[PDB]
Amino acid sequence: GAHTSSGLATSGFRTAK
Amino acid sequence: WDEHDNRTRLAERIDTVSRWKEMLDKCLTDLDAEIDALAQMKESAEQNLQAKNL
Amino acid sequence: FLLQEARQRLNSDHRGKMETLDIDRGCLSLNLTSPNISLKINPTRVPNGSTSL
Amino acid sequence: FLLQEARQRLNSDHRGKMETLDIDRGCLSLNLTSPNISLKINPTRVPNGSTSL
Amino acid sequence: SASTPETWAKFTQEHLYRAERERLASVNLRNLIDCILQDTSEDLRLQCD
Amino acid sequence: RKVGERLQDMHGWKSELQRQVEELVSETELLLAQKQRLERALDATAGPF
Amino acid sequence: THSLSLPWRPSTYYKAASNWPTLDPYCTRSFTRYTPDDWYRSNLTNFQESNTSRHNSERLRVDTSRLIQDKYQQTRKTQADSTQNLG
Amino acid sequence: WYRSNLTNFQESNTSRHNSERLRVDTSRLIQDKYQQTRKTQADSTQNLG
Amino acid sequence: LPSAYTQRLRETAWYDPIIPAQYTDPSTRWGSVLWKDRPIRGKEFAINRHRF
Amino acid sequence: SIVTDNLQCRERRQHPDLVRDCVEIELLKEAELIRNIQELLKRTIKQAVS
Amino acid sequence: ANRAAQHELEKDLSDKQSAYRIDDKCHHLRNTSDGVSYFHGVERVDATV
Amino acid sequence: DKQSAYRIDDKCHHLRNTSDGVSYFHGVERVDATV
Amino acid sequence: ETADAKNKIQTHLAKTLQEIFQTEMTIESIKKAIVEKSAFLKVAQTRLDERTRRPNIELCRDMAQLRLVNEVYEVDDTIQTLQQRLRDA
Amino acid sequence: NLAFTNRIAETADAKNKIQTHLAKTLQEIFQTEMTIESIKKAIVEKSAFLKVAQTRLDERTRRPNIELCRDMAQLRLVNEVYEVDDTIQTLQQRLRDA
Repeated sequence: GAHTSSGLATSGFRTAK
Repeated sequence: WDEHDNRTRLAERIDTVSRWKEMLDKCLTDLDAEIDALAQMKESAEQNLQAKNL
Repeated sequence: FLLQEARQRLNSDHRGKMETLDIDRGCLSLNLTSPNISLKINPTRVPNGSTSL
Repeated sequence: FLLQEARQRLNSDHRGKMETLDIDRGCLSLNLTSPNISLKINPTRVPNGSTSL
Repeated sequence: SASTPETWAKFTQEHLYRAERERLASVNLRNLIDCILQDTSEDLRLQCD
Repeated sequence: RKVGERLQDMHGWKSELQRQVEELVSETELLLAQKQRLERALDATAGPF
Repeated sequence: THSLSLPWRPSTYYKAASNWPTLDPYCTRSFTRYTPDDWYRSNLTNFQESNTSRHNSERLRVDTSRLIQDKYQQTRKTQADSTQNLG
Repeated sequence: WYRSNLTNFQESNTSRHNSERLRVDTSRLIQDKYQQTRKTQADSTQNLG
Repeated sequence: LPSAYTQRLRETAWYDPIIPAQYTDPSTRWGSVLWKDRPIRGKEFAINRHRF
Repeated sequence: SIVTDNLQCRERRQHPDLVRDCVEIELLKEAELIRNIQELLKRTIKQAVS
Repeated sequence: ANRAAQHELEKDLSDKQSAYRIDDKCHHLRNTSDGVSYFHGVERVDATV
Repeated sequence: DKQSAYRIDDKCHHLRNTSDGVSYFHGVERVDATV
Repeated sequence: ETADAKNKIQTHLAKTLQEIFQTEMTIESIKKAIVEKSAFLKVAQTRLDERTRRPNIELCRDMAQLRLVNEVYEVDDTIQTLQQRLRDA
Repeated sequence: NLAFTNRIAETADAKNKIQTHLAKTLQEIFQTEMTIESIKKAIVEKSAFLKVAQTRLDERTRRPNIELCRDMAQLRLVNEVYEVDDTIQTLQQRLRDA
């Protein structure tokens, strides 16, 4: 169901603009 | 005795299927290596394209 | 993209090889003594997937 | 009775040899840039129970 | 930098304190081993007698 | 003068860490002897049974 | 007795405190310009730490796969032989 | 022959009311911990905002 | 079956009080060493130093 | 692969027009949506064999 | 003198803007956020001005 | 006697992983009264 | 008295099987509670780690931080108590 | 302004292969999560095997006065119990290191 137990460590990164 | 000879045939099949799995393992690892080595070359084209941008 | 295609086919084939090894080794380890020895419903049953050597 | 005693003595000696193999393989596995290495205290030192070759 | 002087003294002092706790645990264990060995030997010899 | 007094304060901590290392290694030697005493007692238990 | 240190520089304390969690807090309870050599030394140290941590976790993965396959096969064979003796 | 029977039934019903008390206290603690931790998470979101 | 379990099967006590024999075990009995390393950043983490 | 390629592609953009436009937030949503989809497909694959 | 005070306010503005970005990303961090991982000793580790 | 031994070892043998009769028992190692 | 003694043992056994089924369900519920509290620790400590990367005066001894320390301590006591409940069950 | 050209090329290269290192780190974190999940599954499976073996032995040991017999299967079961104990402890050590 809802992935409430697993957390991966990443995203599609852009910092600040 | 028929039990023993069919045991031998089945162990032979274990050997052959293990041979095919061990033969595909190298191709899997090499494809990982090849996609990484090709992905570096596009990054070389990346930095060359900005170096020709200026 | 082509390298990704070939990687996916080889990964599926490798997983299939692991599955057939994992079931056939237990079939070899079956003895005269094991509990789950039984008369099955229909021996010499060729299934719907007949894929020769 | 005497064979039981000889088995106990050989068993003690075998314990000693596996422990020596353990500690020497670890000391070989040390190399540069390892997290355990440190300037130790009074090495080049021979303890009380040290025996010769 | 990395340390206030009081922080550095606390680091060394806690290391010494935990080492001293382990030393006293070792002394207590040695006394317990003495007690166990003597009592087991005496009980076995009384039963053989 | 202040660098010298820093050296003067840090010598005590160096010596104290040294002292605790020899105390722990001597105690470990005593406990490691009593372990071999226990194992020989176990073998001499294995006889009378 | 802390002081101004009007740019605050906690990076070395963060590295040391992550290596050892038993170092108690560092707060202001009651120059200022880096060099190009420090620039190069800092980011090369960051690259070296990344490579070391990556290879540690990679080698542990490579060991854990064969470990768990071997232990699975060993425990399965132990169960099968015990059932054989009871039979 | 009676004194085995009475002890058997005594150990049975003792194990039962021990387990029933265990199960009801377990469900109560699960609900308590769930609501408390959800509450303080909401407090965390509030103070960050 | 191997021999230590057979001499356990028989009558008199010519067997070991400790059940796994050292010629069968992977590891030492009562062996005090680990080669335990610590997490320090940039310096490697080596598992199974005893089997190098 | 195509989403990460487009995300890395939009970093060649010259500094006036290096923008956080309508495309960037939708590509971020695309990446997270694709990963959620394939993680949930892995979990229902795990349910099936059990 | 006017140029000096204007530059002081501009560097403070840069500090507030970066801290705003940090606290915003901390505020929207929920569970199932796909950005979390364990951290050890952070409950004790602090620099604070 | 022997019927009891046969049925108790029959059900011990027919017990298996993920069977109904399994339960976490404790301390079976240190007890042995075998004659 | 063999017949009604046997019937008494049969009733005891049937209800015992029932109660063991409920205790096993209790065990699995405690396990689910444990793993969700672990995820909550993960979220709180990742937030506290990312928060302390601020600029120089923005490192602030806020009531948010003086609450996050009690957050981590309270979830530690929660997971400790639930582990104790698992051992008792 | 040539000094500025030097500095911008220098910082841009720093940016770029910082980005490369970040990508490799994220992929290795993914595979670390999958390995620790495999470790946890292995631990619960070995716990199930321990359940089965020790239930078999305690069901066996209630036998009558004549048939209290020291068969080979009893010794095999004792060895199996301590073998799976060693297996379980090794799996927890690998879990903590990962």
